[PDB]
Amino acid sequence: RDFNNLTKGLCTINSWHIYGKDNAVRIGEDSDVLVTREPYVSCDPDECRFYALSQGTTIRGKHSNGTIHDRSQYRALISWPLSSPPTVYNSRVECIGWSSTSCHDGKTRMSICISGPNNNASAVIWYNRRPVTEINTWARNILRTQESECVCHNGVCPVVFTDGSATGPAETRIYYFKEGKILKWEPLAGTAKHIEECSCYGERAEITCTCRDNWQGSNRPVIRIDPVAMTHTSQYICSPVLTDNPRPNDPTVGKCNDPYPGNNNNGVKGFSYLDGVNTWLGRTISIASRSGYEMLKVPNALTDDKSKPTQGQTIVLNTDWSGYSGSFMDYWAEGECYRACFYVELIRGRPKEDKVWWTSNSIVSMCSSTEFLGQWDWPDGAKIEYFL
Amino acid sequence: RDFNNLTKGLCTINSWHIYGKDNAVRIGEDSDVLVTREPYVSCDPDECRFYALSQGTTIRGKHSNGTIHDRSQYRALISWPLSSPPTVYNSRVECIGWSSTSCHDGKTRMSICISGPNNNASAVIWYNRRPVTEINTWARNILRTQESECVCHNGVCPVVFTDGSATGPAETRIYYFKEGKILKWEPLAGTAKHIEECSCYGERAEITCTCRDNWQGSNRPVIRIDPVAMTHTSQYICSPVLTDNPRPNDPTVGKCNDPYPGNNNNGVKGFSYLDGVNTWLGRTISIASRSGYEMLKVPNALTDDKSKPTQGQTIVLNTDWSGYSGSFMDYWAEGECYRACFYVELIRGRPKEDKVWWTSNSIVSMCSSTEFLGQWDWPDGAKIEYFL
Amino acid sequence: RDFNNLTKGLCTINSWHIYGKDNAVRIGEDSDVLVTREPYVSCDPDECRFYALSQGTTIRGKHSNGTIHDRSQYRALISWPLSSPPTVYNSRVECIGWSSTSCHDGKTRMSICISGPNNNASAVIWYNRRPVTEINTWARNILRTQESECVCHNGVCPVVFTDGSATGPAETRIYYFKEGKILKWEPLAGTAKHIEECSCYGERAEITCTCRDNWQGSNRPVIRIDPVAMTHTSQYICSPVLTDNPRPNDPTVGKCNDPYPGNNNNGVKGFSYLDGVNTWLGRTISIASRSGYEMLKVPNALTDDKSKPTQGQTIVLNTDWSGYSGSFMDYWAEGECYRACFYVELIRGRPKEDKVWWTSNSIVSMCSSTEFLGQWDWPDGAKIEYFL
Amino acid sequence: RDFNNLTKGLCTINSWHIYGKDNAVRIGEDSDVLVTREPYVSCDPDECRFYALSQGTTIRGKHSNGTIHDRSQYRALISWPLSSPPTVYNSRVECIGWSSTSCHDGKTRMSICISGPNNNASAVIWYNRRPVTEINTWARNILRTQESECVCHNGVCPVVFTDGSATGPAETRIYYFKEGKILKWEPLAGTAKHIEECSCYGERAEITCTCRDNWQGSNRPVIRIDPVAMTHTSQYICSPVLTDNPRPNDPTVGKCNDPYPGNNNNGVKGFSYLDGVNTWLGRTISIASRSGYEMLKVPNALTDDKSKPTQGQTIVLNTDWSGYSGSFMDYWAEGECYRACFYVELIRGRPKEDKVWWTSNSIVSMCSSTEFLGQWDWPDGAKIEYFL
Ligand SMILES: *[C@@H]1O[C@H](CO)[C@@H](O[C@@H]2O[C@H](CO)[C@@H](O[C@@H]3O[C@H](CO)[C@@H](O)[C@H](O[C@H]4O[C@H](CO)[C@@H](O)[C@H](O)[C@@H]4O[C@H]4O[C@H](CO)[C@@H](O)[C@H](O)[C@@H]4O[C@H]4O[C@H](CO)[C@@H](O)[C@H](O)[C@@H]4O)[C@@H]3O)[C@H](O)[C@H]2NC(C)=O)[C@H](O)[C@H]1NC(C)=O
Ligand SMILES: *[C@@H]1O[C@H](CO)[C@@H](O[C@@H]2O[C@H](CO)[C@@H](O[C@@H]3O[C@H](CO)[C@@H](O)[C@H](O[C@H]4O[C@H](CO)[C@@H](O)[C@H](O)[C@@H]4O[C@H]4O[C@H](CO)[C@@H](O)[C@H](O)[C@@H]4O[C@H]4O[C@H](CO)[C@@H](O)[C@H](O)[C@@H]4O)[C@@H]3O)[C@H](O)[C@H]2NC(C)=O)[C@H](O)[C@H]1NC(C)=O
Ligand SMILES: *[C@@H]1O[C@H](CO)[C@@H](O[C@@H]2O[C@H](CO)[C@@H](O[C@@H]3O[C@H](CO)[C@@H](O)[C@H](O[C@H]4O[C@H](CO)[C@@H](O)[C@H](O)[C@@H]4O[C@H]4O[C@H](CO)[C@@H](O)[C@H](O)[C@@H]4O[C@H]4O[C@H](CO)[C@@H](O)[C@H](O)[C@@H]4O)[C@@H]3O)[C@H](O)[C@H]2NC(C)=O)[C@H](O)[C@H]1NC(C)=O
Ligand SMILES: *[C@@H]1O[C@H](CO)[C@@H](O[C@@H]2O[C@H](CO)[C@@H](O[C@@H]3O[C@H](CO)[C@@H](O)[C@H](O[C@H]4O[C@H](CO)[C@@H](O)[C@H](O)[C@@H]4O[C@H]4O[C@H](CO)[C@@H](O)[C@H](O)[C@@H]4O[C@H]4O[C@H](CO)[C@@H](O)[C@H](O)[C@@H]4O)[C@@H]3O)[C@H](O)[C@H]2NC(C)=O)[C@H](O)[C@H]1NC(C)=O
Ligand SMILES: CCCN(CCc1ccccc1)C(=O)[C@@H]1OC(C(=O)O)=C[C@H](N)[C@H]1NC(C)=O
Ligand SMILES: CCCN(CCc1ccccc1)C(=O)[C@@H]1OC(C(=O)O)=C[C@H](N)[C@H]1NC(C)=O
Ligand SMILES: CCCN(CCc1ccccc1)C(=O)[C@@H]1OC(C(=O)O)=C[C@H](N)[C@H]1NC(C)=O
Ligand SMILES: CCCN(CCc1ccccc1)C(=O)[C@@H]1OC(C(=O)O)=C[C@H](N)[C@H]1NC(C)=O
Ligand SMILES: *[C@@H]1O[C@H](CO)[C@@H](O)[C@H](O)[C@H]1NC(C)=O
Ligand SMILES: *[C@@H]1O[C@H](CO)[C@@H](O)[C@H](O)[C@H]1NC(C)=O
Ligand SMILES: *[C@@H]1O[C@H](CO)[C@@H](O)[C@H](O)[C@H]1NC(C)=O
Ligand SMILES: *[C@@H]1O[C@H](CO)[C@@H](O)[C@H](O)[C@H]1NC(C)=O
Ligand SMILES: *[C@@H]1O[C@H](CO)[C@@H](O)[C@H](O)[C@H]1NC(C)=O
Ligand SMILES: *[C@@H]1O[C@H](CO)[C@@H](O)[C@H](O)[C@H]1NC(C)=O
Ligand SMILES: [Ca+2]
Ligand SMILES: [Ca+2]
Ligand SMILES: [Ca+2]
Ligand SMILES: [Ca+2]
Repeated sequence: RDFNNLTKGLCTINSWHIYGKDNAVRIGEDSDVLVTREPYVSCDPDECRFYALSQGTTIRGKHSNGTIHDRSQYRALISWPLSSPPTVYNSRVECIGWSSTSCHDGKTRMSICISGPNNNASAVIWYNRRPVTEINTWARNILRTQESECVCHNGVCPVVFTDGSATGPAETRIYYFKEGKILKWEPLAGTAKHIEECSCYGERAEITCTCRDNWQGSNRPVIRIDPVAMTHTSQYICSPVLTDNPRPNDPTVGKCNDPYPGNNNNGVKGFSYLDGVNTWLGRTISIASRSGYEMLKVPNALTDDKSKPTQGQTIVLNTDWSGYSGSFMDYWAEGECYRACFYVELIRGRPKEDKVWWTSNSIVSMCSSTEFLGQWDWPDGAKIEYFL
Repeated sequence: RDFNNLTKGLCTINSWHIYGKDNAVRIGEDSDVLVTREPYVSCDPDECRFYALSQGTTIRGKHSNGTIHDRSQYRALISWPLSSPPTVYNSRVECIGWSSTSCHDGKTRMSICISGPNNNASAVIWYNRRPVTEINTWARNILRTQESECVCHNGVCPVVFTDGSATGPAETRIYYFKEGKILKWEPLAGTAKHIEECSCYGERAEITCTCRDNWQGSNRPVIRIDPVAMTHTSQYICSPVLTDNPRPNDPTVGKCNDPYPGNNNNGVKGFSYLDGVNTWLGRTISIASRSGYEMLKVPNALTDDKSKPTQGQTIVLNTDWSGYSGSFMDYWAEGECYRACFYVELIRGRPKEDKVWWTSNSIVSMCSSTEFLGQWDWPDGAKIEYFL
Repeated sequence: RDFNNLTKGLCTINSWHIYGKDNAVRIGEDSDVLVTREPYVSCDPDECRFYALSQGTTIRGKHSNGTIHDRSQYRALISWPLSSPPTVYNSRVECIGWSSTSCHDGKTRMSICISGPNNNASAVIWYNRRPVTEINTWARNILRTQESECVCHNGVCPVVFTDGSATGPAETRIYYFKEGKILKWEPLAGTAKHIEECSCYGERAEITCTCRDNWQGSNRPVIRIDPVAMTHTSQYICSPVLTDNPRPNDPTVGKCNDPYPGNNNNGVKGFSYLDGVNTWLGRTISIASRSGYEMLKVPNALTDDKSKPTQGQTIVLNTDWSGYSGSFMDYWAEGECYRACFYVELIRGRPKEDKVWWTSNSIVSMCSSTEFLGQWDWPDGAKIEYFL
Repeated sequence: RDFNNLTKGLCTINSWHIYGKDNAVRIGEDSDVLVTREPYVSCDPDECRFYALSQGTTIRGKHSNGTIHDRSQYRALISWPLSSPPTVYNSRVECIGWSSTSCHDGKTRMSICISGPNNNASAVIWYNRRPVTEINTWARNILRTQESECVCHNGVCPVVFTDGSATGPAETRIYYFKEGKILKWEPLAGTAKHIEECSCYGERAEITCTCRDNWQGSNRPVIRIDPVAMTHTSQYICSPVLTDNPRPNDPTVGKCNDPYPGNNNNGVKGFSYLDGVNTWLGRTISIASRSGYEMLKVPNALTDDKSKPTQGQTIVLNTDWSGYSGSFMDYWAEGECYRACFYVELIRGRPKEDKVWWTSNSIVSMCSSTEFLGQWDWPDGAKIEYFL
């Protein structure tokens, strides 16, 4: 009908309830399930769907061998019904590529896939299921994007891309699209030193993205975007509760405008909801590997450099594998406020479970409740020995 | 369009005709069929569908091992087209959980799934395919619900939950929802001593639920609900024709307000249509196990403590397995009265058939006819030796 | 929109062109294809579909063993997209039973399935996908129907049933339904001595059915029905070109009102288009088994007892298996006249091919052309040795 | 809504971006994928789909043995969602045949399939999914057509057929259809000596087809059609950059009205976009086999007999297999001009890869960009050793 506008604020998050779970690897042990990674969730005005980058083979298929590799010509952004597994028969291909983002602006959906050699990649923006705009690599070193949904406001959907080194200063740009066309683009501003895989959400006409400093920070960079003025700024989450992975142990005081040193050249896509006292951070439990997952209420994490948790909820136990995590919200749900949601990628196979030759994942997603619900852990559930 | 109102009374039930049957286990022997249990049937204004709690694996899949277990993080309420089997590719996930109920109010469908640890479970009410309300456990001992459809009247859909001991007094509540929000809730009233898995239907602005006293009764408790006044009362079916399982042999006189003693701490979800002389009870043929299934016309069973059958129809022979059974009706069918219907879960595998390591089921459902149709038996049809 | 009326006459049939073919057995050798038999084709105002009675198992599945049996509780009328195979995932169940018919009246579709023991069978009429009317067996000996589509005119859809002996006089009735309700029923009139599996079509407000005299006739009985007056009459096709199977060799002169003697207690469902000089009969090539299939133009076959073919077209070579065949037409196609169509069931497995333990079929269907198209043969195409 | 009119001209083609890729053979190694060949892509006003001629068996199925054969009764034109593989469950059959073309005129789609013995083949034209017109063979030697989409203008959709010798003069006709009926047909005019498998596109009320001279030309014939006047003319592409296969090495000067001699009785379906300086030719890299694929910008190739490439883009490396290629465009995309697109069939199996007994393909398709995008190669991706 009409372009969606971010007119509400977030609901109070007192706990998280189970939203969707696909049990993809359990089911894929004996069904035609596609090998995937880098999944996310994204809603249209009438339906919410699971998304991920397919590897172009089933798990049980012989071509699953080698799916630890990130970029190839056999990957594609696919979407499928909520809580179903990504099967060969119920999956819709959005575009061809090895990096992506996608969002509905209220009228229709824009999907962006990037493909190519490391030094000659290109992004093709699809709108209403047709290619509309194409952007060629500007730094010649793996043009890449969010790996989770973008957000729009009155037709304008900002998207964060990064081109260049994964372990040094790189060239990050914020593009502002409207109906698939580029309205404008900015170079990154503010104090964030490196940006990768931003996880975004919007409320009260402002867009907040929590990204990943793959270079030196263990605290996460944040990009606040103004989709009307088409401007932005960046900094790091101030809290000592560190959310990247691998990372050092939490200190007593964090940093607001500099990376917190400790681990270099590594990380994991993550997110956060930054809303004053209504602030919740997500992180792996393990400081060493992508293992376990918990949500921690850390009042004013963004600005208070000594903020510590006042409440929490375990999502995945530290004995189970986790992986990427990002934000999304059903901006079209009935109600007075936006209900915050998130997904966690549960990676199985290589590199941790080396008995199999593949790497794939299942998904678990939750949404906030104003109630204080009891907690449960939500692991992948597959038994690797069944695949040997 | 508009909220459905229970304006008709039941049609005369002179016999039962075959409505739907999925042959899930026969077909699943060589197709990607999901392992399920606790199925039911539920209609929308334009289509009737099969529902059940998936175990998150196919029957032939290696993860089918162990599906005798009731609660895990891999279960989900799924729905699929009438008479089709629950396959990985044609199944729609309604919500994540190990206990459920669902009903269409005329405008849209409300689905409720409960998940969690035994001591910290929670129910999340979905309406129009979005989470709306969440209720946390109140007795800390397996919050659970109907396992068959709820019923609505003018927007109000009562749902019966039980939290606490399965073998002692517990805390049962009747919630009255309208568009996913709680309008009110009551503690159980009347003489029923224990309530579990209520099977409900509605006619002439009143809702009747036949439940299961898992503690001491072999006669079944009934809850009559008034969805306008939002009040209810309870008692037991008076008839000596006992319908729980396991149960003692039928006596010559039954009890109206007390459990009929004999078997303790066990039972099976069942139902009945209580309509004066137009009364039919369903029960397993075996008094010892969930074996066989028959419908018996027992005039005034609800109130006459010496009522005995005047007619009957065998649905499943006593040599074949049965299981749960519940009521539903297509409240949107053309016609002068509501046609009573029911389904029977045909459980295969553990515990009775221990040669396989899984537990699953198929479904058979019938609806009433005003004609006196000839009868046939409707067993599952799968040959277990084919799975060894 | 509105009830369809048979306002046109048939187009001139100068040859037959390929309409649809599913290659079900070839494909089912390595796909989840359902075992079927007794197929047919039937159109709705916006789509034409393949129909058949499923055996409730896939071909490669272990339960395929024994599917030579006609009646069981695992059969169901299913429909699926034109030229696709009947797979577990793309098949829609219409009703449960081992004998059926179905037709669209212009507003919606009526489907009828019969199920039960041989002596207590019953038909349940579904209209707009809901059960509406039920008819119990009247002769207590396998109540059965057409096995191909019925035809409607202004809301009224006559259906021919037979109850009683398959090899003696039986009780055949013509029911006239309108919106699933019985308007009236007649006992068979005219000179036909036995009626089974009628194949019907309609033109210029009249319905013609070519059936099967399983008792003594090798010439086929015809029932002409007047759907407005709700009356009918019957006779046999006069031509010496015999179309039942097994049958004697063609004589020089046929019979109009008596069965042509020769083979007793056997036959095959077949059809014909009887339209003066525009008359075409279908028959197996073999007089001994269901082998081969050809269409022969026999001017005035219905009334001329010495009529012989003036043109023909081979559909299936005599070295390939055939089986049932029936008529249907897309009454909603654009055009000045109705294009005659037909399907042939290509049976594979038992009894002829005894190396496998199953019996199933694929379908080939053609429609008339006013052109004189070249011919090709259309066999099933599967290699039985691949299933051993 | 209304008939589509070719009112725009082509967009400037500065490079090609990835549009769709199905990875059919990789996926089919462990999924129910149909064996195909002769694929193409074609759009409707609201969706673009992949098309191909199925062989009526899956790749892993035993009937895949022998699919190197072109014509049989088990082939059918099928369509399926863009970038999905042609699976048994997501594929829609358009018509039965071993040669085809299809196009949407703006209101609905016309599909044409040809089937039959070599000497008695016939084409049946379907419009709005119903058979409408039938054409019988005129030269009695494999009546055949485009193998890629046709194009329409104001209701009129010309289609090029060829009947007769594949290695001598034959009888080629251009039929002009409107709503499935023949408005008129012409014998081929101009200087083209032989025509096979034309690849067409339209812009500014004119239709251009690049075909294949299977007899003596290594330069390609072009047919320009005027869909309003219903007339046409033909010639050869003048450029020395030869695009058929197998072919001689490029000379310094080409021929405009005669076949360029060198290879006889062979070729491959190909295409080109002829638009003055905005001209791009597609060709296999290898001059000997269907190996590799590249696009070359050759300004004024159609008329300049010494034109050579000024830019290029490799699509498939010469170490990977290619095959047929053709044109299509989404005539319903938003925008000021038509974006040129094309697909390449990536053939795997026989005859080149003789270790397997089947022949099948996957598809890669690209569309033009006004940007100068970096390039990547897009091979099939399957490992044949996995099928042994
Ligand atoms: C029924 O359900 C309810 C609702 O869920 C249950 O109640 C909830 O119970 C939760 C579990 O206790 C509770 O969460 C906890 O909340 C406290 C604040 O009150 C919070 O501090 C906890 O978080 C710390 O603890 C967990 C491990 O327990 C850590 O994994 C987490 O990271 C937090 O500690 C780490 O960081 C802190 C800040 O930097 C450090 O001070 C601390 O030392 C620790 O650091 C080490 O570990 C880090 C992680 O590996 C590492 O990075 C660092 O370097 C150090 O090595 C936790 O969130 C909920 O608040 C509570 N909710 C409610 C409403 O009550 C109830 O139990 C259930 N009922 C039953 C019968 O079970
Ligand atoms: C064509 O189709 C028609 C239509 O279906 C057929 O006609 C129908 O035939 C039915 C079968 O005879 C008939 O049903 C019976 O109806 C009578 C009342 O008329 C009813 O009493 C029967 O029910 C008792 O019998 C069955 C076993 O036969 C029991 O399983 C059932 O539970 C009932 O008995 C038990 O409970 C009674 C009440 O408490 C006790 O008095 C009795 O002893 C027995 O108790 C023991 O068994 C219990 C069950 O295990 C146990 O819990 C208890 O502790 C005791 O151990 C049955 O419903 C239909 O009424 C009739 N319908 C019509 C319209 O006529 C016809 O046969 C078919 N035609 C052909 C040729 O076959
Ligand atoms: C390109 O395509 C065109 C178009 O299709 C081809 O032209 C067509 O060619 C057809 C084949 O010749 C031709 O069909 C024949 O038409 C004649 C009438 O003109 C018709 O009589 C033929 O039918 C008899 O013959 C076939 C076997 O050839 C039998 O199977 C059939 O049943 C008919 O014979 C049987 O019944 C008769 C009547 O009772 C008996 O007189 C006769 O003896 C025979 O009886 C025995 O066999 C019976 C069957 O088993 C059995 O029941 C009985 O007891 C006896 O044992 C046939 O239909 C088309 O008319 C013609 N169409 C056109 C427009 O020309 C052309 O060849 C193709 N081009 C090329 C190069 O091939
Ligand atoms: C990032 O991406 C960009 C964008 O793609 C890259 O830049 C592009 O790089 C392309 C590759 O160099 C370049 O394409 C080439 O363009 C030139 C014109 O400038 C064109 O001549 C090239 O085509 C010839 O060369 C290829 C092999 O290189 C041949 O396969 C092709 O057929 C052409 O040569 C053949 O035909 C000619 C004409 O007849 C003959 O003169 C020539 O000898 C040759 O003939 C033989 O081979 C034939 C084929 O087998 C055979 O039939 C014949 O008989 C003879 O045996 C090629 O298209 C793009 O123009 C350029 N694009 C842009 C915008 O710059 C950049 O490299 C990437 N960045 C990085 C870091 O890699
Ligand atoms: C830092 C995150 C993105 N990068 C670095 C890409 C890069 C490598 C080398 C040089 C420059 C850039 C990653 O490797 C991501 O890592 C991970 C990962 O699990 O950490 C998976 C992503 N599939 C991958 N992204 C891409 C495009 O390959
Ligand atoms: C009495 C019916 C519900 N209960 C008891 C739950 C309970 C156990 C122990 C203590 C308290 C409560 C059951 O076990 C039901 O039994 C059966 C059953 O077949 O009898 C299957 C149901 N899947 C299960 N329900 C749940 C939630 O697990
Ligand atoms: C004559 C056609 C219908 N009959 C006879 C049914 C009957 C048997 C014995 C006594 C009375 C009636 C058939 O056997 C048909 O035969 C055949 C067949 O291939 O000849 C298949 C049909 N599936 C079957 N119909 C039914 C209902 O079983
Ligand atoms: C020249 C292209 C079409 N022909 C020649 C048909 C023909 C043969 C012999 C005599 C006359 C005509 C082809 O063989 C095409 O070749 C090829 C091919 O890969 O070259 C595949 C096509 N499936 C096939 N077309 C048909 C209809 O069979
Ligand atoms: C969003 O705001 C714009 C004007 O700023 C308005 O035209 C549009 O309809 C609004 N969207 C909705 C969904 O109301
Ligand atoms: C149900 O009754 C309410 C008023 O009590 C009415 O507004 C509604 O339309 C009724 N529903 C239908 C389906 O008529
Ligand atoms: C069929 O005829 C009836 C009246 O006899 C008419 O009301 C109906 O609309 C007609 N059907 C169509 C499709 O015109
Ligand atoms: C099929 O069943 C029969 C009888 O039930 C048995 O002897 C036969 O061996 C079975 N065939 C196969 C392949 O299992
Ligand atoms: C195409 O042109 C015809 C008239 O020449 C017109 O009637 C039709 O609507 C046009 N099509 C569109 C899509 O405008
Ligand atoms: C395929 O068929 C040929 C000839 O029909 C046969 O020799 C060959 O072995 C078959 N190949 C396989 C793998 O079955
Ligand atoms: Ca980091
Ligand atoms: Ca009990
Ligand atoms: Ca006979
Ligand atoms: Ca050539």
